[PDB]
Amino acid sequence: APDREKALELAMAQIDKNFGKGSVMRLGEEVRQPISVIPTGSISLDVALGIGGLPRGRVIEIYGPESSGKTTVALHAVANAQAAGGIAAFIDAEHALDPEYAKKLGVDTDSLLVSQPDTGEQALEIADMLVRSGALDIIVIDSVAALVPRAEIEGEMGDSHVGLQARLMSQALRKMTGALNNSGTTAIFINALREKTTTGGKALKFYASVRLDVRRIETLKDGTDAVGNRTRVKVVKNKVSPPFKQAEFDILYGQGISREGSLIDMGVEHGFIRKSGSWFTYEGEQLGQGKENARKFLLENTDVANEIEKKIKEKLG
Ligand SMILES: Nc1ncnc2c1ncn2[C@@H]1O[C@H](COP(=O)(O)OP(=O)(O)O)[C@@H](O)[C@H]1O
Repeated sequence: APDREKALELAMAQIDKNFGKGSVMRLGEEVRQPISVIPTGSISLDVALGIGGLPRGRVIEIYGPESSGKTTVALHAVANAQAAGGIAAFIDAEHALDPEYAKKLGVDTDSLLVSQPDTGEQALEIADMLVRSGALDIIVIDSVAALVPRAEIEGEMGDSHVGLQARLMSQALRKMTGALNNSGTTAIFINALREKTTTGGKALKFYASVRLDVRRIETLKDGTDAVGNRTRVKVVKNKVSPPFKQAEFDILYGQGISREGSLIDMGVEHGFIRKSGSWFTYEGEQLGQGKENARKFLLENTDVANEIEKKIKEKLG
């Protein structure tokens, strides 16, 4: 009586029932479940997530080298969430946030709750009190690395020179997740890479439903003079869709994730926009000869690149 595929399913089902939808899943599988998500502001990355954005009520971690593009995405999330009429809280602990830029990304700073904790404990706690209030859609934390314990913030000797930070970070998540689910608020934990872990990413890794690995990969020289930098995000972990997908998206200086950029990329691979010979075209239209000229084309003739986005939106989701 051995039938693998029938015996496998029964097992898989059990596996999912004992540990939750997504415990295990074939890699090239398509997903009925839409969740309800917060657009990552990166169409590519969105598809890359397989639900069109950051799932809600889950602990997300966006890690990666400095200036890779983590924040911007975390900020875009916020902005979107707020358009959907959601309230957002920024548990700042690095003091870098540029509200100005943030508004340019569409964030409504004036309605954005900001907190700058005195300690790691406080920082996580303050965020917990807010989470379980239920009034939030998304709550971003800046720099897991900065969630330094109190005994360390205050002057405490190199005795009980423990593995204390990550501890703090586990207990805090052990209880904040439960509420995030009940609350359905999405927690984006920005965790940045170092010197020479993060002493606190050890816990996260296991408590995060989604873990994006943000990376810098190119300087958009364009007309041989800097505009912005191209980014690549790997979805190393996804418990709401098949993991390991990949997306690339532009981020010009001063500007956030380039919509037209996205369009001209996703367009090409998905072939609605056919072009090569170092030139670009759509439905026979002369877009221009460099990704930039094109980006600009779309940026200007708003009408086009709208039917494209459309055309692309259809074929995917
Ligand atoms: N305050 C700013 N002013 C101008 N450009 C910015 C600013 N912050 C971010 N950017 C742009 O957004 C990109 C990503 O920034 P950011 O997300 O802060 O890097 P990180 O990965 O350390 O969080 C930067 O490379 C730059 O192109």
